[PDB]
Amino acid sequence: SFVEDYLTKLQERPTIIENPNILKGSKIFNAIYRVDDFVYIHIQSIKSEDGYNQYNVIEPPRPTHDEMEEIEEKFALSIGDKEPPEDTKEKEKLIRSILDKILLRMRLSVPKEYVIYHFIRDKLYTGSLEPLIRDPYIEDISIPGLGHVYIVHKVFGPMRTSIKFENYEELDNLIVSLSEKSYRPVSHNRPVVDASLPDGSRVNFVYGVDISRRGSNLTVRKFSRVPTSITQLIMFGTLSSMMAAYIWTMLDEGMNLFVCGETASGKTTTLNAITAFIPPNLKIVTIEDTPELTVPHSNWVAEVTRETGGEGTIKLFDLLKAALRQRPNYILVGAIRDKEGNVAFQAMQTGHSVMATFHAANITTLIQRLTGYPIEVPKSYINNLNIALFQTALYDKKGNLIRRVVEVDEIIDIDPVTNDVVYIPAFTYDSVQDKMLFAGKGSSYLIENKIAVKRGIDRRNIGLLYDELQMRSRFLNLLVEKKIFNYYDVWDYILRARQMGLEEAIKYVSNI
Amino acid sequence: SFVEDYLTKLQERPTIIENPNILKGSKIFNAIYRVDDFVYIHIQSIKSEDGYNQYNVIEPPRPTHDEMEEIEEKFALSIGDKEPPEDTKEKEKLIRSILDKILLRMRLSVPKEYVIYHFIRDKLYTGSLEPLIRDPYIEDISIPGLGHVYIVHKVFGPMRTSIKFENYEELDNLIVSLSEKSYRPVSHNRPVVDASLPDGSRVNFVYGVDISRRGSNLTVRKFSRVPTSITQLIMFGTLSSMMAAYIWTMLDEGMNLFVCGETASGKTTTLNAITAFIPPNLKIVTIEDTPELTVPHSNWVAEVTRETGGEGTIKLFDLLKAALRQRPNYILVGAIRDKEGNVAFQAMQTGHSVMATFHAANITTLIQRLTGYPIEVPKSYINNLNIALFQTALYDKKGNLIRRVVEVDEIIDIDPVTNDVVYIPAFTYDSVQDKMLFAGKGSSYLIENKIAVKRGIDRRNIGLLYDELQMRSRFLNLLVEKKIFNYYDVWDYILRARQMGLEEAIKYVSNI
Amino acid sequence: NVAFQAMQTGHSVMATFHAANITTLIQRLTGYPIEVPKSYINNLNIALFQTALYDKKGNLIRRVVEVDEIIDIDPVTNDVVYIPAFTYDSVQDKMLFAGKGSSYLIENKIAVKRGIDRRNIGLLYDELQMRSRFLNLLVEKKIFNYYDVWDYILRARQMGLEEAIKYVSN
Ligand SMILES: Nc1ncnc2c1ncn2[C@@H]1O[C@H](COP(=O)(O)OP(=O)(O)O)[C@@H](O)[C@H]1O
Ligand SMILES: Nc1ncnc2c1ncn2[C@@H]1O[C@H](COP(=O)(O)OP(=O)(O)O)[C@@H](O)[C@H]1O
Ligand SMILES: [Mg+2]
Ligand SMILES: [Mg+2]
Repeated sequence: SFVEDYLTKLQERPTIIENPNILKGSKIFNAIYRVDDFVYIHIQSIKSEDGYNQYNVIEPPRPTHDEMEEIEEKFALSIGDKEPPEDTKEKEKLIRSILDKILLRMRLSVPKEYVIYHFIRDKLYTGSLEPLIRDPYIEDISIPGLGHVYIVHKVFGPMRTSIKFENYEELDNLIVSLSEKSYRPVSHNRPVVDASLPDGSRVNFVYGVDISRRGSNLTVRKFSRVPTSITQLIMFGTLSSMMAAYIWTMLDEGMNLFVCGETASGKTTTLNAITAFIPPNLKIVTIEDTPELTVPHSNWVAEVTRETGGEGTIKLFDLLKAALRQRPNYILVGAIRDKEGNVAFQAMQTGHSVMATFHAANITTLIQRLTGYPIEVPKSYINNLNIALFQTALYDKKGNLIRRVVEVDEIIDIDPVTNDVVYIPAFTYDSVQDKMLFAGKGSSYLIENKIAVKRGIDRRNIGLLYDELQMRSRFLNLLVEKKIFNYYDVWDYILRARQMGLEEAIKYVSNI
Repeated sequence: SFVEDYLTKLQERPTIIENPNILKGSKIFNAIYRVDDFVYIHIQSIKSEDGYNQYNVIEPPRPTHDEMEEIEEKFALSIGDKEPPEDTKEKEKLIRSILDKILLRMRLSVPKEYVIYHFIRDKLYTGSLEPLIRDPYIEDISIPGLGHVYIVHKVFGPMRTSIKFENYEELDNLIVSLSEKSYRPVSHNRPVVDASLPDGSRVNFVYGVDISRRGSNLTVRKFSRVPTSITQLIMFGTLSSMMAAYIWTMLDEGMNLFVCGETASGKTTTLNAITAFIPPNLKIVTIEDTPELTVPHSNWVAEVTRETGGEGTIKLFDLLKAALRQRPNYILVGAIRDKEGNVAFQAMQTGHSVMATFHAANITTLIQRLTGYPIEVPKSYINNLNIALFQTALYDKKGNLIRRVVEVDEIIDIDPVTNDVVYIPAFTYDSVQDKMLFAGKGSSYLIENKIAVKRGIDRRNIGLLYDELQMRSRFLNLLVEKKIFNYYDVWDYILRARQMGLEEAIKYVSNI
Repeated sequence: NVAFQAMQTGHSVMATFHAANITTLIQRLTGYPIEVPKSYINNLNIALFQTALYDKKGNLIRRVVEVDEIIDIDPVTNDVVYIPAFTYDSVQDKMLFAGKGSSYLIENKIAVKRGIDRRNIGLLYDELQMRSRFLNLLVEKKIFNYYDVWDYILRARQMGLEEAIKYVSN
């Protein structure tokens, strides 16, 4: 068969899996896995001098150019007047039929099925890129110009694929047909185009050698349908169970919270994980430039921006303004860096809860950038933001990149005398022991001065809040210990905890 | 009956109740309350796993799809060239008649009265959302995308209803159809629309999967056709009786006044309330992007902008220019933001009084924005605007949201040494004691340089003006004490005060 | 302005800019039409300055005259704080590592990422010295072609510095 045909020509035969997660940290490998019928992936860890491992795409052989052009011809002549009907799925299963009854009397080189696959892949889908689209372990796809297609793999990082573009014309035809298929055709007049693929991936096209001098280029950004969960983050060591419990307590009470950090620090991942702590019967509105977030709540409005060059442009600013008319309980802003930040604080000021990510290493930098142009949050408004957490990518002792929350700050106010932010570090990070340090039971301005007054608690009864905090930490630990990691499983158990109560939920989980 | 039918399919029967107010606090129940003769609501005390109570709409059964198609097509074939009348009642009268003719000769799968309910519901009203609109216990309605319609119920809080939208295009059609019925169609170019349903409920639309990625979404917020009155605003603490008396005095004398603040600070609400102070026999032209102002005056031109995506588009600017030829006494502009601001001041310079809402937190910012791009009011004309009030949202000590007019400024001049506004703060606010402060006696330039001169009172009998002011404050305080809060009742009492004098008015209303 | 937007969204950036020194650079970055607000200026970490100078025979040479690390904003003056990591001694025609042992980017960015205490910073300066040693060896062996040099840098990435140094030394 086509796989074994490939698989026999290899000097050293690759093993079998179907999930390269096992290889995490394995710097040596030679494996092959399924994607679809007609698509297998052979990953081999060569000692490539420029540090790319190999990602080999295994597809059915192609009929000769002559066969195709003959099949194209005979096909084009059919359904002439006839219009290609709307629906994608039952009107794909039509092009099939027509293929059969023009192939059934043809002497073909390769087996028909394999002819079918290539005809369909190129006509109805993303052609040679389709295996990469179909592969759930790929996050970025780049065709920078002439040469190989490059990807970023979640396990392996950047890899070089076996797919190769040798001429400008192939490249052009790819960018043109895909952009047309995405209903946003490129032209020489407007050669730069952003669009969505049917699977929801985002694609950027740049068309014409006069603009992309190594040949027309594209970039596909794919998004995970299943976000990393809060128990995974705890297991990774990125947050402690107590820290996550603290966040849970705060989101349960509608606190406003920014997840901050600099390049690739994991802000969006942490944001998506802690979203599971927002009470499940509430309305969440997400507003993003890029559709990265997946919210488990049923009452979830998900909005994205649109840039048209002028008329019809919809910005984050516009969507946050509209969110004030949408009765949200939480507004989640993908990332703040412009005037939408001002509207976000006005949303906080008028009874709406907000979370967002922001690119900044520490609270001083965060406040300076929020109060500066272009965001222009007034100092008198900064107090609306209750929690700023900062995380960063660091190396561990083995040289591996890890992500860590390095500080969690409770914002109290800006000092009128000094114009400096008054805040309390709720958590800090000890890099030596690799542990999150909790400031403790007498430490939280938010618990004592905000929540206590909210939940109608007297000072004598303040320990009951710290007690529930402790119980939440216990529950999260038990989830981790029982290996409850999948985002939706974790959501289910959070919901269970809310339904039966923490004390009883802990007993239930203890006995799995 | 359609209801009794429904009950028989149930595992166990719910108790019939007059209204859900009795179920309040409780959580072990099972009830059916009546909305219309066609709408009964079944409420289930057993939560879903995500903590939503279930709100089940009991409607009469629908005709088959082919029956409905047959009816629509026949309805369309009758009358199909003629345009329907604008009057909603006459419209419905016509539709029922025509419908009665078509159905008379038909053999229906369900009773006639049921076909009629559903036809009228979908054609004239809000379709499957109509039961929610008609239930007075519904506060908010959300369709966040594909899935159920979610609501906020006055008794039960968030609930999941039995209404579902499972098809992108059907959801698009709903948003398009409802926006068209709201007199403000969405388009792909302008996919975000704020408007009001025919019943007066505010609605926000977001159109197209390219912007709302889980499907077109909407939010309905119910609330009185009766606008909040000035006596209610005093009782809320948003402004004092003296502040209202001041504004009343100023509008009596044709002063120009902007209501300023951030979004959702309550500016439109305050403008609508103080409009009741404009003398009753005057011409009012309102100019808005969507109607919010409910003017009680008889001589009221209500104009609204229009976006067509091409020819026929009419903006605030165009309407404001036309107002110069319409002999209004007051022009009320819903909000001023762009070059229409310049025309508003042209209106002032040609003898028309103007009020508007504007986005600015203080007088300094207001003047910077008026004089800068794109408004560009020349500096020497800025003092045509007499009064700016600034309103903001805040939290009190308990954490409750409140809205307060925090400053009232009289605009005197722009200082040529150099370009700073000369103004007088006639009122300010003490945020600690939550109190409004008057400047006050012999502080107002407008009282003692415009009104006194017109009157024409000497600088030593100026007490007469401040006595009329203290007088108006007492009358307003009296209305609050006697709980005269309804907008139109307050209007009547104001007109009554005009038509027998303050002294006689205070003394009257003291009795009740 | 968009280059700074790119830094603020987690993309690294390099660029050339026509300016003689950090003061001029910052005036131009913060002024019209670039208009980067001061609070974002320190997204740019390093500014290097290079000039055409005359040699003693009156021919043109190019020299890096300063390398500046951009730190943050001074709370008293509202000015951009920077420290020179390198300066140029025109009389000896030598680059001075003025930031040696006191570089902000080395201690507060690099060292922190590596979890290296303020008291073990010497390890980073050791690694730097080995990098320099390697670059000298390439020069000594007349490895000048851009692609040959690129190959050796990659060889150093692979294999590691110490034995790349051994291989080059031969
Ligand atoms: N806690 C973590 N542990 C390990 N990897 C992570 C963690 N958080 C994020 N990542 C990975 O790091 C990269 C950047 O994550 P992202 O959430 O997009 O960061 P940012 O939002 O700060 O740009 C992604 O590849 C993501 O899968
Ligand atoms: N003084 C007030 N007190 C309490 N609620 C108010 C007040 N003014 C307005 N609101 C409510 O606040 C919300 C925003 O009001 P609106 O007048 O539309 O503000 P803006 O015009 O500034 O956007 C509305 O739901 C309205 O009912
Ligand atoms: Mg308004
Ligand atoms: Mg990011």
